[PDB]
Formats: sequence, structure tokens, C-alpha cells
Amino acid sequence: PHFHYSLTDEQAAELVFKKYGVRITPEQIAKAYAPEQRMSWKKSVEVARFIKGMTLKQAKAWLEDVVKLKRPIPIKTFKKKQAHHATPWEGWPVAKWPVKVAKRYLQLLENLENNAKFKGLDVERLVIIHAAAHKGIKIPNIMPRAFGRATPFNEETVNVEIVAAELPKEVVPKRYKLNLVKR
RNA sequence: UAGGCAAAGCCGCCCGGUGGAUGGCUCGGCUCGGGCGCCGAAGAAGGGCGUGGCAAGCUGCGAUAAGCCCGGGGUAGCCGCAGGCAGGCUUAGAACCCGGGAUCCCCGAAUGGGGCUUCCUGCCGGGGCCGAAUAGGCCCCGGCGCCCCGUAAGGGGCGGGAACGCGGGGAAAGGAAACAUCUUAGUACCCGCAGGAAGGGAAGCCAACAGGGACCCCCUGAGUAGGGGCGACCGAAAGGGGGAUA
RNA sequence: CCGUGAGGGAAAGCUGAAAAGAACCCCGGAAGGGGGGUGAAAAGAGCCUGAAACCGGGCGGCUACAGUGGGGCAGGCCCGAAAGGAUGCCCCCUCCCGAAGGAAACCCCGGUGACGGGGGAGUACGAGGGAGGGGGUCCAGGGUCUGCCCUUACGUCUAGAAACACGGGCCGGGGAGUUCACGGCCGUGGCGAGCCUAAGGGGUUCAACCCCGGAGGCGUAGGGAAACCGACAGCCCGCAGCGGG
RNA sequence: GCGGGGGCGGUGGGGUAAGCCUCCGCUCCGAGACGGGAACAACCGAGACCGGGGUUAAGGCCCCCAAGUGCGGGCUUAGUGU
RNA sequence: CGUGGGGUAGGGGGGCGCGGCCGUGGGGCAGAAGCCGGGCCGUGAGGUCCGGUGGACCCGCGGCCGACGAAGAUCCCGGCGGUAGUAGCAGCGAAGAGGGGUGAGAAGCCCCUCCGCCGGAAAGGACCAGGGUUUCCUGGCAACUUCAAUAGGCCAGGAGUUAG
RNA sequence: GGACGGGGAACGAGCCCCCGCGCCCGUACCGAGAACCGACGCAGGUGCUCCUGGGUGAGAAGCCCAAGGCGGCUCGGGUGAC
RNA sequence: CGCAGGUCGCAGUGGCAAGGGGGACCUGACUGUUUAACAAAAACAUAGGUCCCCGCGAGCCCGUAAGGGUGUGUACGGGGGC
RNA sequence: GCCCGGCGAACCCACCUCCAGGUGCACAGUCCUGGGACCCCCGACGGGGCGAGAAGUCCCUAUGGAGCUUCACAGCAGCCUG
RNA sequence: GACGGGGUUGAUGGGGGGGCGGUGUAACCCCCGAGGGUUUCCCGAGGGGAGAGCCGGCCCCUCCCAAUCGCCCGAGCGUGC
Ligand SMILES: [Mg+2]
Ligand SMILES: [Mg+2]
Ligand SMILES: [Mg+2]
Ligand SMILES: [Mg+2]
Ligand SMILES: [Mg+2]
Ligand SMILES: [Mg+2]
Ligand SMILES: [Mg+2]
Ligand SMILES: [Mg+2]
Ligand SMILES: [Mg+2]
Ligand SMILES: [Mg+2]
Ligand SMILES: [Mg+2]
Ligand SMILES: [Mg+2]
Ligand SMILES: [Mg+2]
Ligand SMILES: [Mg+2]
Ligand SMILES: [Mg+2]
Ligand SMILES: [Mg+2]
Ligand SMILES: [Mg+2]
Ligand SMILES: [Mg+2]
Ligand SMILES: [Mg+2]
Ligand SMILES: [Mg+2]
Ligand SMILES: [Mg+2]
Ligand SMILES: [Mg+2]
Ligand SMILES: [Mg+2]
Ligand SMILES: [Mg+2]
Ligand SMILES: [Mg+2]
Ligand SMILES: [Mg+2]
Ligand SMILES: [Mg+2]
Ligand SMILES: [Mg+2]
Ligand SMILES: [Mg+2]
Ligand SMILES: [Mg+2]
Ligand SMILES: [Mg+2]
Ligand SMILES: [Mg+2]
Ligand SMILES: [Mg+2]
Ligand SMILES: [Mg+2]
Ligand SMILES: [Mg+2]
Ligand SMILES: [Mg+2]
Ligand SMILES: [Mg+2]
Ligand SMILES: [Mg+2]
Ligand SMILES: [Mg+2]
Ligand SMILES: [Mg+2]
Ligand SMILES: [Mg+2]
Ligand SMILES: [Mg+2]
Ligand SMILES: [Mg+2]
Ligand SMILES: [Mg+2]
Ligand SMILES: [Mg+2]
Ligand SMILES: [Mg+2]
Ligand SMILES: [Mg+2]
Ligand SMILES: [Mg+2]
Ligand SMILES: [Mg+2]
Ligand SMILES: [Mg+2]
Ligand SMILES: [Mg+2]
Ligand SMILES: [Mg+2]
Ligand SMILES: [Mg+2]
Ligand SMILES: [Mg+2]
Ligand SMILES: [Mg+2]
Ligand SMILES: [Mg+2]
Ligand SMILES: [Mg+2]
Ligand SMILES: [Mg+2]
Ligand SMILES: [Mg+2]
Ligand SMILES: [Mg+2]
Ligand SMILES: [Mg+2]
Repeated sequence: PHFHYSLTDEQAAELVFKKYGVRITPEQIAKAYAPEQRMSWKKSVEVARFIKGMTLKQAKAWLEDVVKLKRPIPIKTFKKKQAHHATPWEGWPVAKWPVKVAKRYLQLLENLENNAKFKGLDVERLVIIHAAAHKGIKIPNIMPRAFGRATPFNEETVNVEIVAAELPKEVVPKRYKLNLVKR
């Protein structure tokens, strides 16, 4: 089947003007979708909340270090009974290293970078404007328990959509903005 | 002081994901009315196994296996559900429908005898094969159930069918505001036996001194007579009107 | 499919008019993504519409010195196209009328006094109802937050429920005074000392409808176990109504 | 509907007593909003169609909280009491 | 006109909605039902209109009839949450490591070397019942295996059981 | 299998050589800490039902090692608080 | 299987394997059986003792009946109690 | 156990609750009067939430059962007798 | 999580040297060894001398190795009383 995105290209361009002050066309927008990923859904949402606003090269750099267990991902929402760590950012002590989620996101970023190149956009000025993770369909399964009863043991898939826009280079950020309180 | 100025979190709207409500639809159900009504030793119903070029299920069919023959209708397509890939059939008249035939594995009333595996196995008679042989062995085909009728020849019964029909055996729960007689109920259910219906049917009748005139079924008589811890409750018949009429 | 067995037993419908069932290009190990196509419309085979619960993002309001929900009033920020008003709404000013109610200053009388009385004065004012002038621009309505005032989840039994009384995680769909027979009664309709046909029969445009069918049932007379017997306009009071004063 | 209950009164009668048991009467709650009582079915005031204005009831008038740090006389030293 | 205006159980009187039927009048591909938000009307049950979505039916009025109205029954069926990225994937006397190869991808698949466990056996040889193709070969990884996988009793295709 | 009897033929063996026939059904694999039953790839049960080398040893005990098998009682790494 | 000599350790059945012992009371003689899934006992059974119904067409028991068990038995026996 | 990587449930759930003293269906998170608290996250425990599980088996009631007893009310076999 | 110290102008961890310490005297070599036989140059439990050997989650010294490369946060302005 076909999946839709949470915002249109027209809605994307308006958000690009609001957040950066420049006007762009739908030509300057490239998309990518990753439907029904077999990975953790609570951590997929956190990765989407982090890479939003980075350039496509910066997000690939950070996600590569997550797979090498060298840089963490902040956990702001699904944080119950989660440990505190020393972090490279400022303003949040809950971090993780989701390696399976970071690898699927790297494939999505690779597909996104190809679609920008195919359209003729410049990858160096491609800034991720919209990213969101959605719970997909369940692949149901049960676990046998004690006393003859069985309980659900499900594989909840994840749907990932990403939208980037090619901005003028004088407004693209040149370093990571890692102030999670202000972010 | 307040704003730029934001954590986690809360509320509302919009978009998306999940979900399958709602609405529309309907080759399905349900109810009612009319019809029609038995099949089986000429081996049934039911079941198993098998059968399609690619086919697992359903449907059909049975080693002649989604089929074979004949006739009537039907003329141009067809090879089921079932929208694919091939190859065919068909104008020498197919597919399709209707009537008549053929085939119809194993188990099955199953009926030569067994059957702890729907499979196995015996005797007689005929045929065939291995074999030097007419020996011996192996295989195919036919007959071989019980109880009966008949001089014999020969013939009958057996099992099945949604409900209905006839004979016999026969509760309890519940009700009675407890409960035993009682009711429930001659019911549920069981055993046996028929038909397309069955059973009933042709005055040792009913009546009341006036007369009806076999039987069954419908309306009524009637919850009347009567039965009954005369309680709960149960409960006609004659007579009259009809269907039909022998 | 479940049970050794006697037996028990589900879930599960929808592409489009036509596959026209998505060519071709980039990426991906692949599911698949992007671009590009078909189609009136993706309606895309996980296929009509596609709600809520739920989850993600965007937007609006709040957010780390203040105890939460619901209502009223006031304000901040945001929306306020249509379907509502804009002949509106608010401010000021001016005029008039004005219910119940109703001052003050100041003068006079009294009390130690808090205060009372005469006048001022039924006055200024007063819910609301009319008219006009100028100014402004949205007003009504909605979301969210703040301030002040008010405020003890729901359903249930109970004398008594916010109860430490019991039931519900949430949302969608489903979910409970029916029918017959008999009896009482009511509201109407037909006929009326009579009323109605039942079964059934004929016809029909065929379960409808028209016509026939009075058997029977109830009423017209009661008393008595039964045999048996079997009934009023005479008088008075008097509502309505009528006639007389 | 045939489970009642609260207050007051009959030293009701019983009981050590009981928010206790069982009678008699008015009223209220149940089935009655609202103001006061610090909260509080039945104690005091009072009986609610909706909106507004006014005046009072119970009770209150130093602050919380509308209205008096109101007036005269006397008592209390215990923060008794409010 | 009323020194009329509380009200549970209960009695009485009127109205709204849902599905169909008998009539009557209409709308709809220039967009019906349904769905999301909003305005207006009505004390109210509700009605009606606007914008979006949708794609073929539907509605006003009179009469009649019902399988006719839900917030609840430790209600039934389905879906989906917080709990929560939490519990568990310890215990029952074995366990892995290095190098190479395959592969998109390798701690885990194949090979060698080292290390360990059983050895009258949770473990080697045989085999009954039961199971019924799980056996062998090839290929694969959408699902299954408490993690992974290129592995597999899994999936797809083909093959296999010989008696005096 | 042997003996003991009766009957029959003119042939004839349990010895040697040579010739022919032997149908039907089962036969794969697990046989269990993953192929059976227990809803499961379940620490139970069925079946340890039968069999198995060396050293020590009373020993079919335990411990070590053969033949033979296994690292699949199907998560991995770090830390070294309570 | 024994004897002699020498010699080391904290420890010589050095690991593995592998009884703590004694006195007395209650109670059931003993071995045995038992509430699968909260009771293993002093409960049940037991050998031994004794009593009763019975000479077989018996006694006791089963079956609607046909008939059956005890009984292919016989008082040193069958059945029934304690 | 804790931390990291991977898989990934359930119980329970009207909403969801800082403390003191009162009041109230007499044992309040929600009412009254007070005392406090910057918010968020982690680990642990088991005082509270009359914590969760289970329509209390204890007690009573019902003109409710079942099983057992007999000197209950009745009845039926069986045996004896005419 | 945090906290503390160092981070090349450096002794922060390791290597090497030294100190202190634990155990108990390694290998080799020499002597003895109950008794036996290849009579005595052999076997033999074991004992003595010299040498200890092994080891340190401690201290000192010494830049031989590594404390690198890098990645982020961060006030700045207006308003009124
Ligand atoms: Mg997952
Ligand atoms: Mg089990
Ligand atoms: Mg925030
Ligand atoms: Mg058949
Ligand atoms: Mg036969
Ligand atoms: Mg009944
Ligand atoms: Mg009764
Ligand atoms: Mg009874
Ligand atoms: Mg018959
Ligand atoms: Mg007949
Ligand atoms: Mg007849
Ligand atoms: Mg009767
Ligand atoms: Mg759809
Ligand atoms: Mg507007
Ligand atoms: Mg308008
Ligand atoms: Mg109660
Ligand atoms: Mg009570
Ligand atoms: Mg209540
Ligand atoms: Mg209850
Ligand atoms: Mg509950
Ligand atoms: Mg009473
Ligand atoms: Mg009283
Ligand atoms: Mg009451
Ligand atoms: Mg009060
Ligand atoms: Mg005041
Ligand atoms: Mg005091
Ligand atoms: Mg009223
Ligand atoms: Mg109508
Ligand atoms: Mg209700
Ligand atoms: Mg449910
Ligand atoms: Mg969940
Ligand atoms: Mg754990
Ligand atoms: Mg671990
Ligand atoms: Mg071991
Ligand atoms: Mg070993
Ligand atoms: Mg052993
Ligand atoms: Mg074995
Ligand atoms: Mg293979
Ligand atoms: Mg295999
Ligand atoms: Mg398979
Ligand atoms: Mg074999
Ligand atoms: Mg397992
Ligand atoms: Mg070996
Ligand atoms: Mg392992
Ligand atoms: Mg030991
Ligand atoms: Mg004993
Ligand atoms: Mg014993
Ligand atoms: Mg037990
Ligand atoms: Mg025990
Ligand atoms: Mg005993
Ligand atoms: Mg004795
Ligand atoms: Mg005695
Ligand atoms: Mg974890
Ligand atoms: Mg109290
Ligand atoms: Mg509470
Ligand atoms: Mg408790
Ligand atoms: Mg109870
Ligand atoms: Mg109970
Ligand atoms: Mg009891
Ligand atoms: Mg009673
Ligand atoms: Mg019983």
C-alpha cells in the first residue's frame, strides 16, 4: 500500500520560511519513507525528535557514532526507569544507544539523500525539516505462561517519514545545536 | 517587575499512523402459503480413498474417475467455484439443459470367514502364469449370511429418510408458594412397526316414545357434566354447523 | 478445530466502468522508498466509505513559588471566511419616562453616647424603557490560561453515600415489559331488544377484496340444593332543566 | 408502600448507661434548594420557575469575612474565656 | 381569576428520535447517505444550515405499525492503551576463544587450532508404542525459534522405505 | 518326533547329484531436557525399556579419561553498591 | 596375606566416597498399606485368638428373567463379625 | 542485582492522592481549620492507598440442596407365613 | 548519575629499575641415604649446604607507551512600575 506524510509540500515550505526566514519551492523538498520497520518504536520516536533540524550530513555522522556506541540519543518522553548518563549535550541526563534503530535510520537517510541528488539538490545544504515515527501494524505472537495461560508477545512495527529542504548556505547551521532545554 | 525564553508535563484544533465503526449494497437467512412425497440384496443412504497438464480445499465424478454413449432442445463458442500459464475440443455441431443408457474402487443391511486398523483370508468350479512337468506354487473370475415360504424352480425380510403415523416401556425437575395423593404427563426419552399419509370406519350405536343413521378432520357444545389433599388443577360425550361421502 | 468418547464447534463479504493491476529512471541486500505514470477519483490488490479509543507531528494557550476538576463574572494571548449581527458592539455626552426602594451637606429638637426625629426630600438617585450626537472597530461565538466567588465522581441498596459500602481501564457496536388465551376496566366507533358471525362456500384483478354462511355465544328474568315456581308508574324528597313572581 | 429516621415533649416504660430497646404527639429528613452553625439529612432562619433591583430572617459587625477596634456601668489575671 | 409555581416511589397529560408500511410533495453526478469541525433555532428530547470528505441514494407533511432510544449488568464481541521499553529470557554442577571462508550484513553459519562437558549416560549404541515425512538434496529468510542468523525439526521445490 | 498296528503297489528312499516355487502387509526418521503426552522447541511423565572400555575402588557408587558424542538444558557484554 | 627397616606432613579411608552416640516414658508387636494436589500417623492390613450361618438340593451373594459367583470346591471347608 | 545491546509481556487501572487536628454511613486524596512544598528523573523498601487476587468456607436467613442416621413421616424390594 | 585528581609548562595509568612485603629454600651443583642389584660410581622415599624461586589490586625513581584527535553549552536585548 501507500503511506501519506503528516504534512504536505506546501505545509513544508511554509514551515521552512517560519523556521529560517527563507522561501523555497516544492522543488527544494525531498522525502523518504520507511514503512513497517521491525525495531523498537519508543526509541524510534526519540531519534526522530533529535535529528530534526540537523543537516543530512550531520545526522549521518551522529547516527554512525550511535552504531559504534560512541554517542547517545536523548530519551525525553519514554524515560520511566531509565538510567542517567554523562552526555555530550546539555540539559538532559537520560541517554541511550539504540543501535538497531540507528541502523534503519541510516538506510532511510541514504534513501533520502539519493532522492535529493536525483532531483538535483545540493546535499550540503539539505536540512531535515520534518521527521516522525509512527506505530505500524502488529505482528502478533503469544508467550506461554504458568498455569496454562498465554499472554501477548507482539512485534509492533514502526513507520518512519522524513522531509528535508535545501536551504541557502548562509542560514544552514554549521555545528550541532545541542542545548536540549532550548532545543 | 514583567517579555525575548524554552524542562518534563496538561488542554484544544489540524494532518498522519493504527482500527474497522458508520452509511450504502446483497447470489444469504427467517416466516408464511401452495405442491410433491418414499429409497435399498438389480447392493441403498453414509463413510474412506482416489480422480484435473500445471490442483491444496470445495463441487462433480469413480481406474472409462470436473468425465463415456444415444436422442430432444441450443448454435458459437467451451475446458466448474476460479479474472493465471499452456495445450486442446468444437460448424463432421461442441459447451449448456432435459430424457434414456454405460462405468461405478474399498467399507457399508454387507451377506463365504475374519476384521486391534475401510484391510486380510478359505473351499469349490473355470481360466492364466512360473515351471522340464498333468507336480507344486502363485494370480484372476464366479458361487458360498441368517430366518423363512415353496414339490421344486424360485421368492421374501434385513438398512436408510427432515418431520409426521401406529403399538409397547416410561421419569424427574418444576407447580401445589413446604410435601406424600395429585399435577407435570402417558409428556421427555427408549424399544418395536408402516405409509405417502397413517390410524379410524359401516350399529350387540345414540336417543327418548320425537327421531337420527359408518368413519375421520374443522367450528361449536365447553372449561358445561364430571374427576380432585372437592386443593392446585384436570376434563368429556350426545347434539348442531361444515370438508368429503361408499 | 476441541475432547479417549458420547459429543462440541468458530472467525471470516465489497478494486475499478474497464486492469486501464502501476511502463520507465535513481536508490536499497530485500520488504521497499523517490521521480514519473493509469484512472473521473488511488479506489493500489493489506483495495468503497473509513468514526472513536490510541499513538506521532504541526499549530494555539499554560509551563519549573504554588494543590489540579465543573459553574459564574473579569482579564491576557490566539481563532473569529461561510452558515449569525455588522441597520452591529463599546465609550462619552445629552434629553425624557421611571417600579419597589431611597441618601448627603447644612439648619433646628433630644441623648453621656453610640445615634433618633422635623426640614432638606419622596429630593439627587433608582431595574428598565425611549431619542439623539460624536469617537472607535469588528461584535456574537470558540481554544487556553490567569484573578475573585461557588462547589464533597458516577450507578446502586439503604433511615442515611464523597464514603475506608459494591461495579466499571478506555472507545465502538450489541444489550432487557414481548405474544397468545382468558377476565376486569377505560377512551372511542358501528348497530341496538338486539348484537356478531365460527368453520366453511361462491366469485375475484386471487392470503387482500365482494358476497354467502346465525351453528353458536352474549343480552332480553329472577328465586331455589332440588322438585318447582316466575315479577312495577302507586306515593314522597329532590339536583339540572323548564314555566310564574 | 407494608425496613424508616432527626429534634423536642410524656421523670413516657425498661436499662448503670448507650448514637440502647419498646410506645404516645407536633414538626422536619427520606422525597426539599437556599442563609447561619468552622465541616455536617433532619439545630436556628427559610420554603427555591428564569433574570434583575430592593428590604429583611437566623446570625454576625478587630483580621481571615460583608457590617462597629460601637456606647455607658461593673467584674476577671486565670490567656480563665473567647 | 388563582395568600398558582420543591419534589423520590407512583398515578395522569403532551412531545422528540430510530426502522418499515399507506398516502402526499420533493431533492440528488451542477453530488444522496455517512464522517470531521462550526453557525443559527428550540426549556428540552432535537432540528436545520455552512465549510471539508464522500460517491448513490434520500428527505418534509398526514396516518399506521414495530426485532424502536444505554453510561453501568465482576454485561457480550472487537480494538486499543497507562503499567513500560518495565518483568522475564539466572538457579536444576558444560563454556567458550583465535585465525580463516561465505555473505549486503558474522561472537553465533563452514573449516582448522585451543579450552571444556558426558562416558553403566538429562549426553554414547539399540529400539517398542506414539508421531507421520519431522528423513535426504537444493534454494531461501515475509512469518516461527525467548536474542542473531547467511542456521534450522521453519518455508519453497524435488527425492527416498526393495525380504521364502 | 517316535513307536506300535492295519491296508496297498512293484517299485525305491531320511543318502549323493540336479531342477522348480515361495504370495500378502511393515521396513524412511525421532524414539525424546526440541520429532510421543502435558495448549509450548515445557526442569514433568512415558523409557533408562535393553547394552557399553581404562584407573582408583567392595562396588553397575563417586572422581578422572577412552570409543563415541556435545558446547542447543538455545540471550550477549560491562560493573563489582545495597 | 604377613614381617623388618627408613622416611615426610598440620593433616595418610589426605581428593572422591563415607554411621554422632547413650538413657528414659507413651504408642503401634513386627515387614507391609494410606487421603494423586496441605494429614504417612498412634489410622488400615497383618500373623494369632475367638464367635456365628452352614452336610452341599447347604449357608451367603448377583440377575427382570434365563440363570450365575463362592464351586475344577466339601467342615484341616465356604461365607459373616469382633 | 545494577549499566549497555536485543526481544519484550502481565497483574492492576472511575479519576488518581504531601502532612496535622477535626467532621462525616462513626477509620477522608477530594469536606472544614491549619502546617508545608521549586519542578523533573533514578535506586530501594514495604507504613498507607480499610493495596491486589477470590460474589467470605466463619455467623444468620431461605417454607434452598446433597450425603449419612434412626426410635421421624411415608413408601418399595428381600425374607418368612397363610 | 555525580564527586575528586591529572591531562605534555605532565609522573595520571601501564612498562623497566629500586624499596617494603607474602610464601617458604625452585633449577643446577656437591654430600648423605634404609636396603637391593647390572657387586662400588647403578636404583632409591628422603635429609643437609649454596642459591632461593615465585608473586604483590603497595611506595619511590625513570617520559619507553598512552593521557591525543576532537565535539558542544555559554550572558549580549527591550518594557514598564
Ligand atoms: Mg520490537
Ligand atoms: Mg501445562
Ligand atoms: Mg516543553
Ligand atoms: Mg455415495
Ligand atoms: Mg464380508
Ligand atoms: Mg417448564
Ligand atoms: Mg412445591
Ligand atoms: Mg422443594
Ligand atoms: Mg424398517
Ligand atoms: Mg388413510
Ligand atoms: Mg389404512
Ligand atoms: Mg391429563
Ligand atoms: Mg478502505
Ligand atoms: Mg464569519
Ligand atoms: Mg451574515
Ligand atoms: Mg447497603
Ligand atoms: Mg444499614
Ligand atoms: Mg452514591
Ligand atoms: Mg452486592
Ligand atoms: Mg473495578
Ligand atoms: Mg415494619
Ligand atoms: Mg420518633
Ligand atoms: Mg428509602
Ligand atoms: Mg453552614
Ligand atoms: Mg470587612
Ligand atoms: Mg482555655
Ligand atoms: Mg412541581
Ligand atoms: Mg411521517
Ligand atoms: Mg441505569
Ligand atoms: Mg473485553
Ligand atoms: Mg501495553
Ligand atoms: Mg532482570
Ligand atoms: Mg546477565
Ligand atoms: Mg561433573
Ligand atoms: Mg569429565
Ligand atoms: Mg558410575
Ligand atoms: Mg540414549
Ligand atoms: Mg536444508
Ligand atoms: Mg534435517
Ligand atoms: Mg514443511
Ligand atoms: Mg531404519
Ligand atoms: Mg526449549
Ligand atoms: Mg572421543
Ligand atoms: Mg550457550
Ligand atoms: Mg562430599
Ligand atoms: Mg507399625
Ligand atoms: Mg514400616
Ligand atoms: Mg495429600
Ligand atoms: Mg505429607
Ligand atoms: Mg489397627
Ligand atoms: Mg494375642
Ligand atoms: Mg464384642
Ligand atoms: Mg535492558
Ligand atoms: Mg462523628
Ligand atoms: Mg481514598
Ligand atoms: Mg491493609
Ligand atoms: Mg456473599
Ligand atoms: Mg461463595
Ligand atoms: Mg458453616
Ligand atoms: Mg418464611
Ligand atoms: Mg444425590
